[PDB]
Amino acid sequence: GALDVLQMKEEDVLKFLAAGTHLGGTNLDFQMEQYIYKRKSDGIYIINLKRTWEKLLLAARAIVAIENPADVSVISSRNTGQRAVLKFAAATGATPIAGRFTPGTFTNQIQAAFREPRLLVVTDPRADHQPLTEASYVNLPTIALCNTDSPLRYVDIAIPCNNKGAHSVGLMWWMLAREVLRMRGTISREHPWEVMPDLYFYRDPEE
Amino acid sequence: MPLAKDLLHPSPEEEKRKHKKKRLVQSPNSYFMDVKCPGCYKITTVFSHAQTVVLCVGCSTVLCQPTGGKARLTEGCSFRRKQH
Amino acid sequence: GRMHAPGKGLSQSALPYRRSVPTWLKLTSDDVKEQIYKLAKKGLTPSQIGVILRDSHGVAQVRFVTGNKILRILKSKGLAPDLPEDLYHLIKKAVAVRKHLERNRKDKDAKFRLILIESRIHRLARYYKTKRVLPPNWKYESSTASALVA
Amino acid sequence: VRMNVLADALKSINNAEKRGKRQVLIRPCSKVIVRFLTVMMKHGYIGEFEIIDDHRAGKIVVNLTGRLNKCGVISPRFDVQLKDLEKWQNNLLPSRQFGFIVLTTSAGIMDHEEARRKHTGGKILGFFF
Amino acid sequence: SAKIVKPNGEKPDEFESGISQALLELEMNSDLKAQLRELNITAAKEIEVGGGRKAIIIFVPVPQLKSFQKIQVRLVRELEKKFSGKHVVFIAQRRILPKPTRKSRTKNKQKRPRSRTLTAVHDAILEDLVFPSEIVGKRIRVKLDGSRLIKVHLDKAQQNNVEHKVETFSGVYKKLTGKDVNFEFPEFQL
Amino acid sequence: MQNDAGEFVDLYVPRKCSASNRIIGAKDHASIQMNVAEVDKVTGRFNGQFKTYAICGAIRRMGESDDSILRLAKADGIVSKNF
RNA sequence: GCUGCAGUUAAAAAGCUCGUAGUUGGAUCUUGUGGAGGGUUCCCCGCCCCUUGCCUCUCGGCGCCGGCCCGAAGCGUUUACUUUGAAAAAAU
Ligand SMILES: [Mg+2]
Ligand SMILES: [Mg+2]
Ligand SMILES: [Mg+2]
Ligand SMILES: [Mg+2]
Ligand SMILES: [Mg+2]
Ligand SMILES: [Mg+2]
Ligand SMILES: [Mg+2]
Ligand SMILES: [Mg+2]
Repeated sequence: GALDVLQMKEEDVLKFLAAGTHLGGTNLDFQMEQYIYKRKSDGIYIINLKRTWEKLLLAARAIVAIENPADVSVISSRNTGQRAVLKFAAATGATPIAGRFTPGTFTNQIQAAFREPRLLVVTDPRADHQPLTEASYVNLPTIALCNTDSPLRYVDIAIPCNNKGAHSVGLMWWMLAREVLRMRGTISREHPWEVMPDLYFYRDPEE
Repeated sequence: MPLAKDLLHPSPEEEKRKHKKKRLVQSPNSYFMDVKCPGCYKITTVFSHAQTVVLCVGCSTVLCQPTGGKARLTEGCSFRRKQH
Repeated sequence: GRMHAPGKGLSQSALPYRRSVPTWLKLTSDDVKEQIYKLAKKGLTPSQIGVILRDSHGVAQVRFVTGNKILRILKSKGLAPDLPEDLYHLIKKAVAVRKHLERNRKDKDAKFRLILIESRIHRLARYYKTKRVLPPNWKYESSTASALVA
Repeated sequence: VRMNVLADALKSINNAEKRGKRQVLIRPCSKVIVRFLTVMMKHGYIGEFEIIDDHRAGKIVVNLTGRLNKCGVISPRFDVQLKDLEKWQNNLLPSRQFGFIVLTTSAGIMDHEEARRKHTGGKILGFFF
Repeated sequence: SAKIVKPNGEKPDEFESGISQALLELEMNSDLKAQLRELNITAAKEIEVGGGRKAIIIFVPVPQLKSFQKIQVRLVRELEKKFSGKHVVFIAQRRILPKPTRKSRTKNKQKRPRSRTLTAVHDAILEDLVFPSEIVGKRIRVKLDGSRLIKVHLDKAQQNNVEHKVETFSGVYKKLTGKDVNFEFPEFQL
Repeated sequence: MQNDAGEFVDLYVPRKCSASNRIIGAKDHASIQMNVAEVDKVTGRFNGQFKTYAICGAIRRMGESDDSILRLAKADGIVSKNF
């Protein structure tokens, strides 16, 4: 937003640079060109943070406008985003899908997995292409976290970030939960949040 | 292809990336420069893409060499781009 | 789109929009004209005069300093050659090719390129005769053409 | 070569409308292009336009609405004489309620609806609908 | 001198001769003579401005023009502090001729050279109106009611000399020709 | 669409896309009606009124609805400037 | 197949290039308002230079208080184009 209550604070830029979310890929595509600051001395692109923040608050403003919280289905297929989507759906009452997608869940009126969402959030356009291709049949908008080499086909609100590393992905889902819960009422601003981002990170099997 | 690009007010740097003619209004990439021989002393004015051999007067009896592009000065010190 | 070649490139020059003289200038209109006459006396074609003036002196385009183009300047004093150098250089090249052709007759690529050069010569003489620059009884014949160059 | 300047000005406008572009650049500019654009803009098929002036023929930048459906040229400039006009606007135009034929008459470059209002034939240039 | 220095200008003129005699006066003094040699003029006029000011035009005979331009700074400041509260602009007085085909019936006179065309003189006027600024770009926006709007783009050097005068350029032009002009200093020098 | 008497003789008036001004047909199962929320300008909380945007299937298929919504929002104070 | 067809694989682009006729050919050379017909700028009379328009006189009918003046003579370099008049048997 244009305001000052919605502006990025110094405590969040440290969370960003600590998770590494500013660090892009090696290849750029001509649709993500407005989100890049400059290519490093070695071949890697820096993502502009102020632009990440504005696209993240636009996604939150798109999610808050849906009345029933339970038709904002969230999807992750890679192993890094499963815990994050499960915790995001818990914190704000969406319906998560981790693992395989079982094509036809959006367009098949027999299956027991058939639902009719009203939004669609997704971790990675290039790894969860089946939900996008199916959303392209039932008038279904889409929000997506994009790496610097993400194809922006059928996505409607791309959020630029490092999409590869587990810490980055969990931090982005945590911040998306923070800002929907903030502007819906609920956990009012001028307080830190009870949950720490590490509840949202990938497990990466332990000792 | 952002589908809403602005053609009338281009970038101050992306309009110097283009060809000399494909830009909005044509402009040459060449320039004129003051050159100093360190020997005799004048102010010879030389074209950047010379393609000729230049002498000062007598003295060094060379001041530039022609190439396939910008001419190179032998040891002509202090060369200044002239302006508009 | 090359006339007699299958290539196509844009290597032309591009003179600027500010058509005024450059605020600095070591010369003035009639000093340029004398500098032109001097080089014209030594046997330089207008193109050579313009390059020499561009490379060692401040004059980027004579026409912006003196009003007239170089050939009109050379004419208003009676110094232009009898035939323009566009045709002169082509006749010189055709004579050069025909000498080699007379030396070794097993060269067929030289035959082809000579045909193309002469096509250019004819297409240019046909236009120079329309503007009354050449007499209407002018004719490119190989022998008298070798005579013309000298 | 570029035998016809208006033809490629109109085809480059029309190739960009099919693509959703907000603006086009067309070059070279010409007297007849500016008049045809003014006729097409008076009705509301295009927005404002700007002329970029080099010291040569120049370039135009046009602001495209999404209202234009097709504009085009008639390749030889045929003579049209106020009785052929009905048989012309029954081939080129998509209906009788919209779409215009542009022709040059001795009173300027105008449309057919004004040509009959001023009792003048002329030469056909093109159409837009 | 001061009574014949408006030839083909109907020399007895209150305001024109008023500018004249004072101009020729501070010319005739021995202050600075190496700058001028009592050059002719032909006309002058004071014109109003939308901003509520006064601007006087100096119609120079065109073969003089280059020699006026060689100064153009001492003369303007002197005549300005003499007529303080106004603005001073110089124009070289050129001739428009009717279209040879049809704006006036032909009688087989001559070819009507290009310099005497309407557009050529209308451009040379704008060249002379803003001399120290050396026009570097032009643009024309045709708006949604049929009227046009010209934009001139001048250097970012010689700025502080013209933008205080830049308001009166619009008035001078809209009074001479009839077009709406704007003046800009572009995005950046490129 | 009216007639000379004045009434409106039409089944319905189809909506038009907000990025390309082309109407959205009746069998375009790729067009959306994205709806974004408005905040209360002081505490940054949702309050009723919201904005709505339609995007056609074609320009959504060429990967351009992303940088089109960004422009429809920035033009309209949801983002003000300086994206 | 002018409106209006075809020539990668169904029938079909000369092996390739030059070239006279033929067909085609880049940009550029005057604009607001007073009254007036259609709106509240814009599209017959005339003003920033011209706006049928310069003239050279002459005889014929026209002003006015021997004198004063505009219409009448050339015509706007020409064409194509376009609008309008004239002149084109009936029968069908
Ligand atoms: Mg080419
Ligand atoms: Mg070359
Ligand atoms: Mg060349
Ligand atoms: Mg067939
Ligand atoms: Mg076969
Ligand atoms: Mg076959
Ligand atoms: Mg072949
Ligand atoms: Mg032409």
